[PDB]
Amino acid sequence: LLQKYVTWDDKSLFINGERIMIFSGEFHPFRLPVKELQLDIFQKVKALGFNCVSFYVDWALVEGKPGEYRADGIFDLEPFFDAASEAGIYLLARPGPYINAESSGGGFPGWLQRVNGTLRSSDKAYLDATDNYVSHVAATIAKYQITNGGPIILYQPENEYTSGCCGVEFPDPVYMQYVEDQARNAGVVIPLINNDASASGNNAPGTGKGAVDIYGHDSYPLGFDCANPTVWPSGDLPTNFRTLHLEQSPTTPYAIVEFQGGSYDPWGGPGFAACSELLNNEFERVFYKNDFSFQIAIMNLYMIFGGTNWGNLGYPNGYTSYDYGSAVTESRNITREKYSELKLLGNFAKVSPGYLTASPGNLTTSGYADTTDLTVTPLLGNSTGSFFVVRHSDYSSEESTSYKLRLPTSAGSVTIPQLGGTLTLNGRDSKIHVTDYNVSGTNIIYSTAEVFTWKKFADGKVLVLYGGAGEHHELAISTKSNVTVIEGSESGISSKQTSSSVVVGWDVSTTRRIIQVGDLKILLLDRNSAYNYWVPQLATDGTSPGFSTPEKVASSIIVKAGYLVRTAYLKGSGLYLTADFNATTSVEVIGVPSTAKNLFINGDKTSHTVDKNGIWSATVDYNAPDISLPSLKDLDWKYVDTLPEIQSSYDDSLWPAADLKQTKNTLRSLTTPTSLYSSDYGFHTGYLLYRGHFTATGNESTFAIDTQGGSAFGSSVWLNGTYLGSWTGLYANSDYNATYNLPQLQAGKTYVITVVIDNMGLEENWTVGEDLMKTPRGILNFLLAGRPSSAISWKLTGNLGGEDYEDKVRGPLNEGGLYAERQGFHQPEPPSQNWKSSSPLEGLSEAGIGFYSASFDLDLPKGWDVPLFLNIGNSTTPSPYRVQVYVNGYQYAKYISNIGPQTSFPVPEGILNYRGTNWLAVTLWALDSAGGKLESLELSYTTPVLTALGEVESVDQPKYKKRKGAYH
Ligand SMILES: *[C@@H]1O[C@H](CO)[C@@H](O[C@@H]2O[C@H](CO)[C@@H](O[C@@H]3O[C@H](CO[C@H]4O[C@H](CO)[C@@H](O)[C@H](O[C@H]5O[C@H](CO)[C@@H](O)[C@H](O)[C@@H]5O)[C@@H]4O)[C@@H](O)[C@H](O[C@H]4O[C@H](CO)[C@@H](O)[C@H](O)[C@@H]4O[C@H]4O[C@H](CO)[C@@H](O)[C@H](O)[C@@H]4O[C@H]4O[C@H](CO)[C@@H](O)[C@H](O)[C@@H]4O)[C@@H]3O)[C@H](O)[C@H]2NC(C)=O)[C@H](O)[C@H]1NC(C)=O
Ligand SMILES: *[C@@H]1O[C@H](CO)[C@@H](O[C@@H]2O[C@H](CO)[C@@H](O[C@@H]3O[C@H](CO[C@H]4O[C@H](CO)[C@@H](O)[C@H](O[C@H]5O[C@H](CO)[C@@H](O)[C@H](O)[C@@H]5O)[C@@H]4O)[C@@H](O)[C@H](O[C@H]4O[C@H](CO)[C@@H](O)[C@H](O)[C@@H]4O[C@H]4O[C@H](CO)[C@@H](O)[C@H](O)[C@@H]4O[C@H]4O[C@H](CO)[C@@H](O)[C@H](O)[C@@H]4O)[C@@H]3O)[C@H](O)[C@H]2NC(C)=O)[C@H](O)[C@H]1NC(C)=O
Ligand SMILES: *[C@@H]1O[C@H](CO)[C@@H](O[C@@H]2O[C@H](CO)[C@@H](O[C@@H]3O[C@H](CO)[C@@H](O)[C@H](O[C@H]4O[C@H](CO)[C@@H](O)[C@H](O)[C@@H]4O[C@H]4O[C@H](CO)[C@@H](O)[C@H](O)[C@@H]4O[C@H]4O[C@H](CO)[C@@H](O)[C@H](O)[C@@H]4O)[C@@H]3O)[C@H](O)[C@H]2NC(C)=O)[C@H](O)[C@H]1NC(C)=O
Ligand SMILES: *[C@@H]1O[C@H](CO)[C@@H](O[C@@H]2O[C@H](CO)[C@@H](O)[C@H](O)[C@H]2NC(C)=O)[C@H](O)[C@H]1NC(C)=O
Ligand SMILES: *[C@@H]1O[C@H](CO)[C@@H](O)[C@H](O)[C@H]1NC(C)=O
Ligand SMILES: *[C@@H]1O[C@H](CO)[C@@H](O)[C@H](O)[C@H]1NC(C)=O
Ligand SMILES: *[C@@H]1O[C@H](CO)[C@@H](O)[C@H](O)[C@H]1NC(C)=O
Ligand SMILES: *[C@@H]1O[C@H](CO)[C@@H](O)[C@H](O)[C@H]1NC(C)=O
Ligand SMILES: *[C@@H]1O[C@H](CO)[C@@H](O)[C@H](O)[C@H]1NC(C)=O
Ligand SMILES: *[C@@H]1O[C@H](CO)[C@@H](O)[C@H](O)[C@H]1NC(C)=O
Ligand SMILES: [Cl-]
Repeated sequence: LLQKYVTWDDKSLFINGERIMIFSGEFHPFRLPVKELQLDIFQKVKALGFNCVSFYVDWALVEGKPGEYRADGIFDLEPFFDAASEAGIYLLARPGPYINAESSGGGFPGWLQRVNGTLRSSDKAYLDATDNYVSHVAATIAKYQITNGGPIILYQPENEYTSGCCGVEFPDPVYMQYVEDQARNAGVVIPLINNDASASGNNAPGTGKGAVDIYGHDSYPLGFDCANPTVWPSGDLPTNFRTLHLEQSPTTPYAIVEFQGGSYDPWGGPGFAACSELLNNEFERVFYKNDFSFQIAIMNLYMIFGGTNWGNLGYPNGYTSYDYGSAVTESRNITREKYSELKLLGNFAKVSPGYLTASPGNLTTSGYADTTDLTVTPLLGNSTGSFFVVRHSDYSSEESTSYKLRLPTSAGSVTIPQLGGTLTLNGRDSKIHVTDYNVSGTNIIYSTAEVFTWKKFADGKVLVLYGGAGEHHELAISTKSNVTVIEGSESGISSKQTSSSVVVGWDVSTTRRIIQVGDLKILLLDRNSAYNYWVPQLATDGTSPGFSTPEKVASSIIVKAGYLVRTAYLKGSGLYLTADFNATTSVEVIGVPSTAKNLFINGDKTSHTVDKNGIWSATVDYNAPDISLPSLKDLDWKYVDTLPEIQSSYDDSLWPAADLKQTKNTLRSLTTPTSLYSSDYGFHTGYLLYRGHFTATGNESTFAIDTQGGSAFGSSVWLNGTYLGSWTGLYANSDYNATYNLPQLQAGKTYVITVVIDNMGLEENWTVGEDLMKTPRGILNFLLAGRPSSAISWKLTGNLGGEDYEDKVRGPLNEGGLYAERQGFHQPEPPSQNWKSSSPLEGLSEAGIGFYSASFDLDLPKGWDVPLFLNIGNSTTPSPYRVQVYVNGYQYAKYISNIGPQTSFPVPEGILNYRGTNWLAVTLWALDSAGGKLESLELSYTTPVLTALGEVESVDQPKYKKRKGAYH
C-alpha cells in the first residue's frame, strides 16, 4: 500500500514482483569506521551467496551532546550504504533508538540518566528525548530506501520489545505505534519488521495499534558457554518454530531477524577463539539447515562480522574485541571453516526458488528415512520440487548412521539408492536432499548429494554437487540421454538407463569427477573441494555485480579458486576476475562466455589454458613480500605523569563541583549529601576522577567509599600523595565497598582525597520499566569516620567538557578524564619535546598512572591486505594494572592485567597508516603500591593476503592542539 518495491505474502518477500529468500548477516558500521574496509566486508558477505546485511546505528555515538546530531566522517552512514550498493547487498536498517548490541547504554546516550521518565515507554520525557535522533537517522535511512534507488529494503523499529516490569503495562501499543510513526514521519515507506526476543507474538499483524508489517523474532539456541565448545545440550535444537509462526503471524513470511552466528565473551571469559569453536561449521550445517526445515524466508545471522569495541563504545560486561566468533573475523579474515560451510548453504538458497513455494510438513522419524535414528522434515512441492532436511534425531549425536530414503517424485515414489549401497550421515551433519529440482528446464528427479549451485550457459548447463568424505550418493535425471564420465576415473561410478531417466551412483572422492548427461555437466565434489568454489555475478554493463535479482543470479559464472573471489565482469574480449589469495592458487572458470578470449585477474593479463571440456585454467602465484614491523620496545618513548592530582601543588579550582543537592536520576535516590553520579554532570565515558576536600580534626582514622564502574571496574584512592589502596577489580563486582586506614592527620590542615574509577561503559536496558541503563557511575556512598558527610566537598571530572565533548572527529566516547586525555596528548604529535625518556616496559615504581608517547613509521607494500595486531605480554601472573592504547588518537585497546582475556588487539588499516607515521599513546595505571610495568609490547602480523582491495585512505587523525577549556 505505501510502496510496491518490497511486498510479501505468507511464503516470502517479493522484490519488484519476484520472490527472494533473504539471507543476511549482521554488520555494525560503528565497529569498523573505515569505509574501504566496509566495502571489503560487504564483498565477503556477497561471496557467501548472501543478499542482505542488517545493521544497528548507535545513538550514543551520534548524539553525545543532547540536541546535536552528528553522523559525519567516520560515523557517516552514506558511504556504508554506497558500499552495500556497490557490493550488491540489500540492507535491513535497525536504528533503535534502543539497540542493546553489547554496546554502552544499549545505544542510549548517558544523558538519558537525567530523563524523568521510564526508558522505552510512552512517558513524554523519554519520547521527547528520542525525537531529534530518530528524525535525523530515519531521514538518512529514508533517503537510501530501495524506493529511491538505494539498498535499504526493511526497517526495524525498537529492539526486542519483549519484556516489561515495574508498573509498565507491557506491551504498550501507544508506545510502539509512536516509535513506528517516528520512522514513517521521516519518510520511511518500506516494511517495518520487529525482532521479538522470543516467539511471543508481540506487535504481530492483527494485534491492532502498534503492529509491524512483518513479525520477526530472534533465536540463540546453542547459548553462550564458549568454555565447553563441544557440548550441545539436550533440547537446544528448535523444533516448533513453524508451528509457532502459523499461530502468531501466518500471513507474513517466516523471519528470524537475529539467528545466532557466534557469541559474546565477557571480561575474564575464555576468549572469542573458543566462541568460534562453539559456533563452528558443524553448528552451522545442523542449526541453519534446521531453520530451512521451517521454510525460513528472512534469515539474518548475528553477527557475520563483529569488529571492535573501540573508543569505549562497548557495554561494561564486554571488552575491546567483538570478534564474536563470527564467519568473518575481527581482523576481516575468512579462514574459519564456518565461512566456507556457510557459503555452501548461501549458494544453495540463491538458486533454489522451489524452496519458497513448497509446502512444509511436520518433522518425521519414519516414512522418508528407514531409521528412527534420523529425523526428516519434508518441504513438498508438486511441479516446483521438494526438499528433505535430514539430521540425527538426537541432534548432538556424533554417530555414523547408514540409511535409505523413500522419496516422492513426479516420476513416482522411489527407494534410494536404487543401484545398491546406502547413504551415510556422519555425526553432527545435516543434508538437504532434493527431488524434481529444476536446472533451467532439466529436471533432476532426485539428488542425495547437496546442491552448491547450477547455471545455464550458452554452450550447456552445469550443476555442482557435493558430499562429505566416505559418503555414497545417487542422482537421477529426466532424460533419454546416457551418462558419460568426461573428467576423472570411472571407478565407483555406476549407472542405469530407464525409459525416461538415467540413474547415476557415485562415491565421494577428493578427486573431482565430471559427468555429462545430454547438455548438462555435473561436478561431483567432496565438501572440502566445494569450499574452494565461488559463484560471482558476471556484470556485462560496468564492473559492479548488482543486487541478487533473478536475471543477475542467472548470469553468474562458476570459479574454483582459493581464499576469495569478489567479482567478475565481461568487457570486450576480456573476462575480468577480482579475487584475493593467501597461497599459490589454481584458478578454474566454468561458463566462460563465448566472446571471451583473454583472462584478467585483479586487472592483470593472465595466461590461461582451455581443457577438452571448455574449462579455463590459470595459476596465480603467491610470494609474500617482506613485512618490516618496528620493534615497539626500541622506540623513543616519552613519559609524563598523568596523575598530577596527587601532588600537593595541584590546583583543581576549575574542576566542576559535585555539589548538586538533587539527582536527576530516577533509578537511585542519593545516599550522599550531593550527587556523585558522573552522568548528573555530563560525564559518561572513560576514567573518572573525584577530589574530596576536607579540613582535618586530627582524630581521623578511616575513610570508607563505595565506588561503582560496572563489571570488572577498578578504583584507586589517595589522601594527598599518600596511597590508601585500590579495588583491583573482578568481573563479579560492578561496585565495591572499601574501608581505608588513614595516616595521622594534622588538626586544621586541608586534605584532598583523590579517587580514580574505571568506567566500563553504561548498562543495557533489556527489560522495559527496569531502567537499568540509568545505573550510575561514580561514588555511591562514603564515610569519613567521626565526621559528617558534609565535611567533604567534592569535585569531579570525566572527559573534558562532558557532553560538550572536545573531539568531534573521533566521537563522544573515545577519551576519558585523565590529565593527558583532557589535554589531548593522546593525539598525533603531542608536545613531548621536554618530557622524560621512559618506556611503559620500565613503568612505575609506585601506585599511579603514567602516560607514554612514541611514533613509528610503516612502509608496507601496496596490493597486500596485511592484518596488524598490538600485543601486550602476559606470560606470567601479573601485578594488577590497567592499560589503554590510543593509535593515532583512536582508543583501540583496553587491558586489565589481572582479569583479561585479551592480549592481542587488531588495529585496522585506515586507523594505522601503512605508508606513513603512526602514533601510540599508552596509559599505564598501576593499582599496586609497588607500581607496575608491561612485560612486553609488540606489533605483529598474520598471513599477508594478495588483495584486489583498492587503497585504504587514512581516516581523519586530528593532531594535538592546546585546549583552552582544560583545567591548567
Ligand atoms: C584471522 O583472524 C583472527 C582474529 O582476528 C586471528 O586470530 C587471532 O590471532 C592472533 C595471532 O595468532 C592470536 O593471538 C595469539 O594467540 C596465541 C595463543 O593462541 C594459540 O594457542 C592457544 C593455546 O595453545 C590455542 O588454543 C589457540 O588455538 C585456537 O585459536 C586459534 C586462533 O588463534 C585457532 O586457529 C585454533 O583452531 C584454536 O581455536 C592458538 O593456537 C599467543 O601465543 C600469541 O602470543 C604470542 O605471539 C605474539 C605475536 O603474535 C607475541 O606478541 C606474544 O608475546 C606471544 O609470543 C610468544 O609466545 C609464542 C608461543 O609460546 C612464541 O612462539 C613467541 O616466540 C613468543 O615467545 C616469547 O615469549 C614467551 C612467553 O609467552 C616465552 O615463553 C618465550 O621464551 C619467548 O620469550 C598471540 O596472543 C589471537 O588470540 C587470535 N584471536 C582470536 C579471536 O582467535 C587469526 O590469526 C587470523 N588468521 C589469519 C590467517 O590472518
Ligand atoms: C588461507 O585461507 C584458507 C581459507 O580459504 C585457510 O584454509 C582454512 O584453514 C582453516 C584452519 O585455519 C581450516 O579449518 C580447520 O580445518 C582443520 C582440518 O580439517 C578440515 O579438513 C580436513 C581435510 O583436510 C577434513 O577431514 C576435516 O573434516 C573433519 O573435521 C571437521 C572439523 O572438525 C568436521 O566438521 C568434519 O565433519 C570432519 O570430521 C576438516 O574439514 C580442522 O582440523 C580444524 O578444526 C579444528 O579447529 C576448529 C577451530 O579453528 C574447530 O572448530 C574444530 O572443532 C577443530 O578443533 C580442534 O582443533 C583446535 C586447534 O586448532 C582445538 O582448539 C580444538 O580443541 C580441537 O582439538 C581437539 O579435537 C581434535 C579433533 O578435531 C583433536 O585431534 C585434538 O587433539 C583436540 O582434542 C579447522 O576446521 C579450513 O578447513 C581451511 N579452509 C579451506 C577452504 O581450505 C588457510 O589456513 C589460509 N592459510 C594461511 C597460511 O593463512
Ligand atoms: C594474565 O594471566 C593471569 C594468570 O593466568 C590471568 O589471571 C586469571 O584470570 C582469570 C580470568 O579472569 C581468573 O579466573 C576467574 O576467577 C574468578 C574467581 O575470582 C571467577 O569468578 C571467574 O569465573 C567466572 O567468570 C568468568 C568471566 O569472567 C566466566 O567465564 C566463568 O564461567 C565464571 O562465571 C561465573 O561468575 C560470573 C561472575 O559472577 C557470572 O557472570 C557467571 O554467570 C558465572 O556465575 C555462576 O558461577 C558463579 C561461581 O563461579 C556463581 O557465583 C553464580 O551464582 C553462577 O552460578 C574466572 O574463573 C583467574 O582467577 C586469574 N588467575 C590468577 C592466578 O590470578 C589474567 O586474566 C591474564 N590476563 C590477560 C590479559 O589475559
Ligand atoms: C594536601 O594537599 C593540599 C592541596 O591539594 C594542600 O593545600 C595547600 O595548603 C597550603 C597551606 O598549608 C596553602 O597555602 C595552599 O594554597 C594549598 N594548596 C592548594 C593547591 O590548595 C595541603 O597543604 C596538603 N596537606 C598537607 C597536610 O600537606
Ligand atoms: C503437525 O504438527 C502440528 C503441531 O503439533 C499438529 O497440530 C498437526 O496435527 C500435525 N499435522 C499432521 C498432518 O500430522
Ligand atoms: C524451470 O525453469 C524454466 C526456465 O529456467 C522455467 O521456464 C520453468 O517454468 C521451470 N519449471 C518449473 C516446473 O518450475
Ligand atoms: C551407457 O553408458 C554406459 C557407460 O557409462 C555403457 O555401459 C552403456 O553401454 C551405454 N548405453 C548405450 C545404449 O550405449
Ligand atoms: C521527577 O518528577 C517528579 C514530578 O515532577 C518529581 O517529584 C521528582 O522529584 C523528579 N525526579 C527526579 C529524579 O528528577
Ligand atoms: C577521637 O577518636 C577516639 C577513637 O575513636 C575517640 O575515643 C574519641 O571520642 C575521639 N574524640 C572526639 C573529641 O570525638
Ligand atoms: C556496598 O554497601 C552497600 C550499602 O550497604 C550495599 O547496598 C552494596 O550491595 C554493597 N556492595 C557490594 C559489592 O557488596
Ligand atoms: Cl587538565
